[PDB]
Amino acid sequence: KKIRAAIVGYGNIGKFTVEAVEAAEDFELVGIVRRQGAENKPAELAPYKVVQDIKELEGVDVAILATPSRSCKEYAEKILPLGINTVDSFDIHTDIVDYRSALMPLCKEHHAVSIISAGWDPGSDSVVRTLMQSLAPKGLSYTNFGPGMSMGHSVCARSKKGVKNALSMTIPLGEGIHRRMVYVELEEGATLDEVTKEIKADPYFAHDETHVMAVDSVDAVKDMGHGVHLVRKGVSGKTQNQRMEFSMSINNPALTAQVLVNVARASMHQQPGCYTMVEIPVIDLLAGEREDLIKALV
Amino acid sequence: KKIRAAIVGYGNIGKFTVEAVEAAEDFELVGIVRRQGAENKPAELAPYKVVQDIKELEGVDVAILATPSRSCKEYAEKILPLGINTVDSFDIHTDIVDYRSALMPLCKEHHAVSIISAGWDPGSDSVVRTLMQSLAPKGLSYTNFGPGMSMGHSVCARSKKGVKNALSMTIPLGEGIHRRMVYVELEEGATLDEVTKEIKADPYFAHDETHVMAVDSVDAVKDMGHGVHLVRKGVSGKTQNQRMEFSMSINNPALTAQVLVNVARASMHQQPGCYTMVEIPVIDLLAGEREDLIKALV
Ligand SMILES: NC(=O)C1=CN([C@@H]2O[C@H](COP(=O)(O)OP(=O)(O)OC[C@H]3O[C@@H](n4cnc5c(N)ncnc54)[C@H](OP(=O)(O)O)[C@@H]3O)[C@@H](O)[C@H]2O)C=CC1
Ligand SMILES: NC(=O)C1=CN([C@@H]2O[C@H](COP(=O)(O)OP(=O)(O)OC[C@H]3O[C@@H](n4cnc5c(N)ncnc54)[C@H](OP(=O)(O)O)[C@@H]3O)[C@@H](O)[C@H]2O)C=CC1
Repeated sequence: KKIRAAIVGYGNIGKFTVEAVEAAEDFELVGIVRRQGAENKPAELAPYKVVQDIKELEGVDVAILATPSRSCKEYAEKILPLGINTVDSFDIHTDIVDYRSALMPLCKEHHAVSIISAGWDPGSDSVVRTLMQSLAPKGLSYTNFGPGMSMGHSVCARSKKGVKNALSMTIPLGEGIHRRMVYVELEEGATLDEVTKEIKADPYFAHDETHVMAVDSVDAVKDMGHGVHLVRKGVSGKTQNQRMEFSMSINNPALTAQVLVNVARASMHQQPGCYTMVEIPVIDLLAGEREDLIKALV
Repeated sequence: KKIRAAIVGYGNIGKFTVEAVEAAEDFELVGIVRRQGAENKPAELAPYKVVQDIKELEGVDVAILATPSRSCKEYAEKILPLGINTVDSFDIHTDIVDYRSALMPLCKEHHAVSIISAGWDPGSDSVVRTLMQSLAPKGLSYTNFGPGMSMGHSVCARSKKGVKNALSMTIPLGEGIHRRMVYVELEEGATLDEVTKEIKADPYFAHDETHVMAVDSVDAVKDMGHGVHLVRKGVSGKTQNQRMEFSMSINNPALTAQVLVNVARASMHQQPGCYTMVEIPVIDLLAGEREDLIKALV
């Protein structure tokens, strides 16, 4: 009747994934899996079992991996043999094919389902981008992120010398082109130019319009808001100039969470194997009877 | 290697469906099926066999039904026993559940696939609307058509007394609310008021802001341009005020055609049965190896 979900990692996503599972009337939250188990359990996790190994939790249908991207395959390969299903928001566009081909046979062998790269991008947007391609298979598509924070670029800026803290904003200038607004807390000694030169040198910044500013508090300029403008102009049949846009103004980690819950729900209805969200019927993402949902949405 | 498609009906969709099949390098056009066979074969159908019964055409994988909506079930029930697959743009939102559960067993018994209600709305938009619902399952969605021509309302206006010709434009006023701009050729004798009162009385117009104008030529004001603004404001997990928009500026029948070709291609990869487009992985709509497509779009 209800789906028994365990969350692996209580990072930013984890926090919102609890909120998203708490809100799904068709879900039970078995427990959260942390490196540090129950220790210093935060207030909002009061009413849930927290452990160090998923093996400690009982009758788990699906593991939502709120892990880093580097950590996803390792934890998946670990959690599948147990017969448990694994959704994740793995976000390294370039590796997605190999990570898929990896879990593929392991999923089948253990009669269980892995859905991978299931956030809003990749995930949600990957579906829209694919539908859009189909609507006019000749022409050009453009993915336009922000304004929003970039966990990757934010990190790749902290990493540089003179940089105590740093947040990199990602600003869309259209046609897949972007602007980087980096805000920094200077370590005692170093100057804005040293740091600026040091950032712009890195491949993550060297090919994009970058502006580096110094601020008292990075935390005082942070906000989990984010967006996207997906755009296609192209040809349906041989009829030119067909135009379509998809846009979001969303809370990034809040939405990534909700999609993970959705592909968790969706894994309970697939032939054992590994799946990107473009391989999943979008109706499986929702709660309810196919007939009732078709009546409402088609 | 290639998919052998027959088109049933050389109406406006039919015309564009040829153009769309001509453009799919993974398709072969076996023939067009008309009531009136080859008889006044139009120039652009020169190089294709045209017949009166699909039985005349040979080694057909999939029948694209470019028929009216009233006619779809009849032609499907006819073409399935022959072992052939049936895609259609059946567009009566209310009947879609019954039409599905009708073909369902018939498709299975004959180990073959029917995809139904596969235009841009329903079809394309049915997918986006469903994904959007998933992204924030609490709140409100709004489908906003036009500006574009309305075949249904256009017809329901010709039907009224004093109306020689009539075209009904559909104008979005947001939040699912619409305006009807009806343009009429008066049958010599009748007056604009009589006709106006006579239209607005009808359920198709009585609940919508309607403006009725009299014009010299209806054909002089026609255009197959059209669009939609799909809109959801709602809640991801328990995070409020998540916003997302999907919009098109397209040639209506041109796009309906291209989607039909897409669900024709998609039917070649499904367990026998009846499917709405929300039941089909969006990747199946495209030509190519899953790996190549995932590399590009996810
Ligand atoms: N598709 C999309 O658009 C989005 C996808 N993402 C995905 O989410 C990931 C992280 O999201 P977020 O929650 O904000 O990140 P955080 O860094 O805040 O959280 C990661 C958590 O994973 C757990 N963890 C498990 N194993 C390890 C390990 N070996 N090293 C470090 N931490 C580990 C930790 O929690 P604990 O110690 O309690 O176990 C940690 O808090 C990204 O790497 C990306 O894959 C990110 C944003 C949106
Ligand atoms: N999803 C969406 O928004 C859209 C949906 N549609 C769908 O497409 C349908 C038809 O559009 P379109 O092709 O422009 O319409 P037309 O009226 O221009 O074409 C209908 C064709 O159906 C064939 N036909 C076969 N049997 C019959 C019959 N008994 N009575 C009438 N026609 C018959 C005919 O082909 P021939 O004359 O050569 O024999 C005829 O030309 C709509 O009713 C709707 O279901 C339309 C466009 C957009």
